[PDB]
Amino acid sequence: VNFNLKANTTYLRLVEENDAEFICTLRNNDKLNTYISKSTGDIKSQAEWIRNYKNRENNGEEYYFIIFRSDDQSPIGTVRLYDFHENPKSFCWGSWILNEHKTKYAAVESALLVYEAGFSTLGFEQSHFEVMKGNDKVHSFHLKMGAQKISEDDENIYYIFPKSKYKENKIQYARFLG
Repeated sequence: VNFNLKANTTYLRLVEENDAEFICTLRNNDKLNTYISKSTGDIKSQAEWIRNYKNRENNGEEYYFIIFRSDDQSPIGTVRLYDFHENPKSFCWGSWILNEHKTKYAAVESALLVYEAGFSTLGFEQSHFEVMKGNDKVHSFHLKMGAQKISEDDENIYYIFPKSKYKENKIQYARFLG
């Protein structure tokens, strides 16, 4: 599978092993608040995770992307499609992080590109994903996009995002798709 994911001001490309340091820094910096704790890994462990992930990519079971600014090609984040199922053909997405260098609309654009990769490039029929309870900036973003809250448990809210809303959003968000 080759992807050609480009939106108005951002684009994606599959993660490579040499992205380990950018990712490790991105994931460290994202956690970086008053409550920072034990470093959850390092550049080599990230590289190791990526090389293992490549087995999954080559089997068609997972796709992990770097998000870039189109204007100067700098890396600004990550996003991942994983946990694929059948009946229905569904994918999850997550590992979604954007740094301080992001474009203004990098969040909406990268989400729209996720859906393009999922529904168009890979032929899925729905998207399943979870969001931590209390993280309300993220919940309303998804709702505003058309994701349906489907269930919840203690820690998360579970959403589904149907093909039908992907097709609608291609029209409604055409300016963001460039």
